[PDB]
Amino acid sequence: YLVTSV
Amino acid sequence: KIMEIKLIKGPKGLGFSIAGGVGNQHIPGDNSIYVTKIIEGGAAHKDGKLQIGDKLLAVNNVCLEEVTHEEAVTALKNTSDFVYLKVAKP
Amino acid sequence: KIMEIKLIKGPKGLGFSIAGGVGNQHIPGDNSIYVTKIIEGGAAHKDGKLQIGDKLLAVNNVCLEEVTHEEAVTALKNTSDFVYLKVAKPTSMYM
Amino acid sequence: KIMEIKLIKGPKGLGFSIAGGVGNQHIPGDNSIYVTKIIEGGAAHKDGKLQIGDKLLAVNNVCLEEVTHEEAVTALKNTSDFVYLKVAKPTSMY
Amino acid sequence: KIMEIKLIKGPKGLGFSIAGGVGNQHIPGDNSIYVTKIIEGGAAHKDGKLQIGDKLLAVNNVCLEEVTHEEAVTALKNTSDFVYLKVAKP
Amino acid sequence: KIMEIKLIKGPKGLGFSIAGGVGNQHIPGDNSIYVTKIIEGGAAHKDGKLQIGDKLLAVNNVCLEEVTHEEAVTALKNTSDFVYLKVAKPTSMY
Repeated sequence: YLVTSV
Repeated sequence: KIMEIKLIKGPKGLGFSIAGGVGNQHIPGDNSIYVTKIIEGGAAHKDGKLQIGDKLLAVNNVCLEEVTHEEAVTALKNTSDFVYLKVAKP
Repeated sequence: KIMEIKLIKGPKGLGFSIAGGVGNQHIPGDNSIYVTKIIEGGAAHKDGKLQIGDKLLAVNNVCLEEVTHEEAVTALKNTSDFVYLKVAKPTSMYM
Repeated sequence: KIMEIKLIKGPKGLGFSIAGGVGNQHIPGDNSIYVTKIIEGGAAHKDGKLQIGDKLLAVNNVCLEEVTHEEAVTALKNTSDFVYLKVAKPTSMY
Repeated sequence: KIMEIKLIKGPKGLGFSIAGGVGNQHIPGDNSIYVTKIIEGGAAHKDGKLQIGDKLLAVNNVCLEEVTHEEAVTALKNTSDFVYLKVAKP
Repeated sequence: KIMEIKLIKGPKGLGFSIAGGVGNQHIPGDNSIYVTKIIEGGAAHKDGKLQIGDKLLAVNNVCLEEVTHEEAVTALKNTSDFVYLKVAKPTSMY
């Protein structure tokens, strides 16, 4: 949601 | 100084989150891409080397210095399962 | 050796998954397209010839050697129901 | 099945490869012209609509059905800068 | 490239499948007749010389270069018990 | 039946042992390469997927079906840091 996860 | 971290991407990805980039500084004055989370149960967690606060310098020969957030995300997702990360520890 | 497989799509397509491509190596130092998954009850499965780990050489005579992953997906999807797969098969030197 | 694609020709041209043609059958029994590669950066790529596997029926009112490969290559090379491509997309039952 | 295969038709016939021909190209640009399958038990199999991928040049010196599929099938089935096959090996 | 495994080689290598091959049958009438040991704490072990009795089918794009023991060893030691293996999983303890 706020985190950008790879 | 620099550390090499090799990872096999899982079905869920590498298992970490990032912040930073040109136009999106994580630290005032600094365009670098930083690891902000290591995901519970993920490939980065299982391997154990990558840690929150690590600066990403490169992924698979793609430079991650002075790139936008979007470029970094795109470079990190459009890789094969064989992931080589170059990383600077605080 | 090259094996030719003729598939007729079911309701869920050809019933397999692929990996590989230029920029997306499934095997180190190799850009080729590989079958990674064959779905139970789907067309590939029922035909019986295709296997996990098979290198795809062409689909309907479109060469899958040195292409991107996106090109390979399109070449497989953008087809009629009758699909001709060319697949590489390993053979014995005898020794 | 049928779609119409409008292209402005690039300095590199339309940016795609074709196979097929009478005596050069891309699929057994089929003389049609097929798209086999979209070249990165080119006119067809930038537009985004043309796909590998697309059958070409016409370019600017010049018919590409039941022609040789060489004819198709000439008809495509010899267009003005504004190009209308009539194409057929393969369809399924589902 | 060229070898001769002499066969004696079985009760099941010659026991191989063919593709190709003018208007039905097995390989783009190529009109030739190709063997696509050798049936187990059959005469071609028992003899052993014919292989998937062989190009049929003639049957009983009936020329199979530049013919239709149907003409190739007709030629093959109109043979007697004794068959002379002219083939090219890739 | 068939499994694909991707490993990162350790300081000590892949961390498994093999037997079999043409001229060196692990099982009478069978020339295949078999995994006979998983080294504790090694790369294969940490990954978890490779197991004793697995038939080796390929290392990277080197086919290991119907090769000699010497060819399999060479091909396994011939790897860099990232390694692909293709295996057939046994159906019986036997």
